[PDB]
Amino acid sequence: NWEHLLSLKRQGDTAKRLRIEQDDTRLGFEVDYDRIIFSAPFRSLQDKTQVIPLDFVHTRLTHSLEVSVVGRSLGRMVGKKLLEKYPHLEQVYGYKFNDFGAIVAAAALAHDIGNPPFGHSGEKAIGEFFKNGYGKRYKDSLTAKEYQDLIKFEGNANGFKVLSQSKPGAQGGLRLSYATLGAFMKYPKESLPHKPSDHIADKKYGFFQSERALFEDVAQELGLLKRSDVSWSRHPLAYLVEAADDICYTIIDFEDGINLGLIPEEYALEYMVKLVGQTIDRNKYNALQETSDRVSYLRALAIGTLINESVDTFMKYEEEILAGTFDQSLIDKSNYQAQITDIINLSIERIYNSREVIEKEIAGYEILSTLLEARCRALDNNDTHYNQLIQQLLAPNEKSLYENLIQICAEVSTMTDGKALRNYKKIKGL
Amino acid sequence: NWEHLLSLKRQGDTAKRLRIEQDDTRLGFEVDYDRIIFSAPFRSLQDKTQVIPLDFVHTRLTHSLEVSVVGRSLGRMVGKKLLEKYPHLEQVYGYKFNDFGAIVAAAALAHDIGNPPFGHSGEKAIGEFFKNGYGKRYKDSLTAKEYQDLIKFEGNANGFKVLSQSKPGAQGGLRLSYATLGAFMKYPKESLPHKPSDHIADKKYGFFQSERALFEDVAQELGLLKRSDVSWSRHPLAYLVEAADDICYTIIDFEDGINLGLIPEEYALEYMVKLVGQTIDRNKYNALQETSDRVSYLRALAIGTLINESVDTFMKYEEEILAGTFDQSLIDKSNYQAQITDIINLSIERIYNSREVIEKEIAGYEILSTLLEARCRALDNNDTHYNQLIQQLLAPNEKSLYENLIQICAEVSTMTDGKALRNYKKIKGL
Amino acid sequence: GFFQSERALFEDVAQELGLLKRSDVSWSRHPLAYLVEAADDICYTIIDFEDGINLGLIPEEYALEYMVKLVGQTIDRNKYNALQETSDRVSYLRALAIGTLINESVDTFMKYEEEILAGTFDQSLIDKSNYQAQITDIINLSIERIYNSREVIEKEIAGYEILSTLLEARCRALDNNDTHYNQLIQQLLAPNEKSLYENLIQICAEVSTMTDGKALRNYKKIKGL
Ligand SMILES: Nc1ncnc2c1ncn2[C@H]1C[C@H](O)[C@@H](COP(=O)(O)OP(=O)(O)OP(=O)(O)O)O1
Ligand SMILES: Nc1ncnc2c1ncn2[C@H]1C[C@H](O)[C@@H](COP(=O)(O)OP(=O)(O)OP(=O)(O)O)O1
Ligand SMILES: Nc1ncnc2c1ncn2[C@H]1C[C@H](O)[C@@H](COP(=O)(O)OP(=O)(O)OP(=O)(O)O)O1
Ligand SMILES: Nc1ncnc2c1ncn2[C@H]1C[C@H](O)[C@@H](COP(=O)(O)OP(=O)(O)OP(=O)(O)O)O1
Ligand SMILES: Nc1ncnc2c1ncn2[C@H]1C[C@H](O)[C@@H](COP(=O)(O)OP(=O)(O)OP(=O)(O)O)O1
Ligand SMILES: [Mg+2]
Ligand SMILES: [Mg+2]
Ligand SMILES: [Mg+2]
Repeated sequence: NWEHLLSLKRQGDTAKRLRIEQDDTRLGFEVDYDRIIFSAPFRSLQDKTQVIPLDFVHTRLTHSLEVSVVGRSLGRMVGKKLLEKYPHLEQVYGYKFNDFGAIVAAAALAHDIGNPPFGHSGEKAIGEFFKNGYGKRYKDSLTAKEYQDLIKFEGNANGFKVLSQSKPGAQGGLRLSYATLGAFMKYPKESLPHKPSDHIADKKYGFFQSERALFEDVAQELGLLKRSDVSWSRHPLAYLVEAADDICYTIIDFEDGINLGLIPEEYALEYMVKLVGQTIDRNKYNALQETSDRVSYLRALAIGTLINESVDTFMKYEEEILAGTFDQSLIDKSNYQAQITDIINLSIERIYNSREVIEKEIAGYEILSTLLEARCRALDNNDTHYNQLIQQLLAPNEKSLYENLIQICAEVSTMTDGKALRNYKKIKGL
Repeated sequence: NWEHLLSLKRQGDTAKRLRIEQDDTRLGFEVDYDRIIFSAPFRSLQDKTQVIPLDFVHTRLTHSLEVSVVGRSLGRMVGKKLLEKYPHLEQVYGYKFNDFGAIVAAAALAHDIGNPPFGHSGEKAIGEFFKNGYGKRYKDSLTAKEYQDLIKFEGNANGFKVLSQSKPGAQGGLRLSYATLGAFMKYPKESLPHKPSDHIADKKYGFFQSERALFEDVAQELGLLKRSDVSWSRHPLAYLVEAADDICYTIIDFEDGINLGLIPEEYALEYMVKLVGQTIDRNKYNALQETSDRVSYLRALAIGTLINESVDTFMKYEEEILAGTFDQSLIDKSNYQAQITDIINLSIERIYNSREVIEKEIAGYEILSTLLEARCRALDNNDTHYNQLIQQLLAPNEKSLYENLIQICAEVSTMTDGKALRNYKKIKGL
Repeated sequence: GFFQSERALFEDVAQELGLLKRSDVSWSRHPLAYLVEAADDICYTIIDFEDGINLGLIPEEYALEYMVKLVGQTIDRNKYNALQETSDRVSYLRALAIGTLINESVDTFMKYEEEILAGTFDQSLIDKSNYQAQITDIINLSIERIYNSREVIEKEIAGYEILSTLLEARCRALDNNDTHYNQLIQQLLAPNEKSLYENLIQICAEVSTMTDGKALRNYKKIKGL
């Protein structure tokens, strides 16, 4: 039922928080966007890696801004078509098509807020620290599920924890709406069992053990269908966010590789022909001189056509998605797949395998390793003077072993690229 | 008349572009936001100075994002109250309160897009280059007005030029709506005469001589009242943007100075008492432990109360503002002024006069000086091999002397802090 | 080819060798100078091409397309295809082009022996060879993408500035050898009685003697950096 997925209540509330008893000046979903914009974890995203660590190449903030726009455009179309399909939503409860767009934009904006620095290599380094490092010492003292988290550290779970972190005086963290939290969650399941099927929603997990109760409350309120260990079904707005995010990195990474000197414009024109086919003006395209304008022009046309195709695909499978039987994404069920696959393969071949990227990944790999081992050694025995010095420097701000480790991981994931590099250099006296 | 200020036509159009003949999925003012988000000058803002050149301190992008939100909140309230006052706007033309919010947000987002690097010192360096530098050689070859621009380089005129820059194949630049352009312009006058009165709209100028025709067309379409040399009256949405922008830097700069170690929390609590008076919960305030949460909490309350007071002040003087007789801003006509003045004075005393800020300003001062003299020497005589080398390096991409100089200034203003520093170091072999 | 301070030495060399007088003094080229010029020409044209090919500024498609007639009747396709890395193939092509150009240059020199010895030959040996369009295309591509790279321009500008300051400092030191700073510069730059023209030419020769790294270090440590 759509009347239950669009929940407006927040943590610690006791009233009903009806839609028809609210001012349209500042909607509850818009307050979530305002809170995320002014947050400190969001502001720290300006110094984090998209593809090339450490210019005119995108970072983690612009990426989010772009996704926040595309997903808003997708969700607004989707909400308009649902209201067209379902008339009782706009007659009894009082919903409008802007609500879906606001929800998807709010979910899209903070969808990459808990990722560790140095991009893809940071999570692998954190996971390998507890497997082939000193962290293996803690294997015997933890249960199977907790050890699974630690050895398979995820950005989605860290983002959810950042969004819903309780502190003395601030209960619930940012205190976002339950609809936004439901749309933000992509893998509504625990860390075990590991990949029990080929479904799209069970490849990874979405929350730690310390946040099981909060997500259980969110799921119970939203009405997500139980599947099994606890596991639920995906929110359709999560599908929209995923599709928007997918279109963005695929196109933006392609064009970024094209301008930086690693891919020729011949591939740009050849691989993007059917996407920009019945939307282009050849006179305007030929009138341009610089390659950047042409690439932007193509990028602009591909994004529009992919947005329209994704909306059509979502409206095709509405009953299956709402029933929880849909086992794939929206991009993979689109007509244009060979070109997308070719673009992804070319980016993997020539962008992700460049020498500078590998060097920076190795450096981040080493830096995170030493930082984690230093934090663990400081935590272990808080007796020596050096350990006290490390505690005063790294973490100057009573809990069990599993919470202590997860807080260390979260603190490491909070630092930016430049801050981590400076800390690594000045802990070594360099 | 409000039916004429909310113009939807764009440069090069020939139809009417009526409001009642458009899809509500993607409004014309929302397309402006989408275009500005994906633009390259907007993406270059992530590397530009707010207060402290070259962390958790704001840059030029976050500042814009914050203003884009506050001004959107102000404009949406203002549009709701106008429609309440004027019923024929929503009955014949078909306008909604979201239109004003979208227009103000689009204007707010690109309001600081053409500012030179290194913040306040860059414009002063550019102006002094043509007065006490080599640029004085060009004084005799230019008219009074053109020389005035150059010696009084402005960020608003550069931003307007960036927004409305015509290129082969792309006529009109981003091609924004005329309402957004009108709301973006803060000083609708030429560079001469210099400060003819004490009005708020004639302290500086807003456009160069090369963009006089475009702004004349925009003004003629919008319906701005003629005042005089050409000069017009301010758009009320420009007042809203100005108030939003004012509240943001005053509060965000204050809190940034508070966390960086230059201002004690005693001033934070003492100077912010009446702003957060009848909106605070003492139990929640005392429950917090870290100073950052308390400062954010106060910042959150001050922004809300200032937003409400600014909306009330704008609605108080609607006839005077629309008639063009209003000679002040909206913040200066508010009850809370002594606290704002004290905060500004403290920031001037201890934030803007720090040793690091002065050192960075001097460095930027020197770097821009050498870059401008090198560009001028390269432009002058394009005969020697070194000059050709400089032309190939700095500007690798037929016009008169005044356009050549303004393009050089725009190109210098395009570079970021890090890019300019690297270019200065590697032109010197360092 | 020579300064005014070495006119007598070259006059003696020319008188002994027997070079034909043409005019101000001027003589005719030695044929061995033609051979040296041709050898030097073939080397930079081929070595610069291959160096641009390995550094990441030129695709192997141009390497194979522009070098087809040079390596035509000297190549073994089985051996060429058996190679895997691009460096071996480029070396292999470079090896074949150098040999064929050497043979063609020798043939061209032996064609015009009387004209060269009589001093009426007005061109080089490479420009009088059958393979010229490919050479011109290679040179144009190298000019377009190797000599116009950003790093090359930046380094040229840096060298441009460094030599300028070094020359002005040396001239200021030479001019008035009275002040303490001038004596310091003389002791540093040139620690080892002549007219104005010889003094300047010796300064130029001393500047031309320094290497890239030595000049950069001297420029940095004269500025206190
Ligand atoms: N429908 C869309 N919704 C959201 N973002 C979009 C959409 N289409 C494109 N984008 C992205 C990529 C575009 O370069 C940019 C601005 O869109 P827009 O100006 O409407 O497209 P465009 O450059 O193709 O214009 P036009 O309508 O003249 O073809 O935002
Ligand atoms: N192997 C790789 N090496 C480097 N960068 C990569 C690699 N794979 C992907 N990326 C980059 C491309 C994108 O710009 C960026 C963001 O993608 P990301 O969100 O991490 O992927 P995803 O969609 O598989 O993640 P998830 O399912 O965890 O949400 O990651
Ligand atoms: N009315 C407003 N419109 C836009 N931005 C606002 C507004 N009020 C505050 N802001 C800014 C500063 C706030 O810290 C942030 C989020 O606002 P919001 O969460 O509504 O305020 P708050 O923290 O005071 O909450 P509360 O309603 O519980 O008092 O955005
Ligand atoms: N003297 C100063 N030195 C350093 N920073 C300053 C100074 N004055 C103001 N700032 C900073 C504070 C703000 O964070 C930042 C942005 O203000 P800015 O937009 O330049 O001012 P303004 O409102 O006077 O400009 P304008 O009228 O040209 O639009 O400038
Ligand atoms: N005739 C030559 N005289 C001098 N140097 C030469 C000559 N031919 C080629 N070179 C250069 C480029 C060659 O890679 C390198 C070694 O020559 P060489 O081994 O005889 O040629 P090659 O690799 O073509 O062998 P092969 O005789 O098997 O074809 O010296
Ligand atoms: Mg993403
Ligand atoms: Mg501003
Ligand atoms: Mg040589």
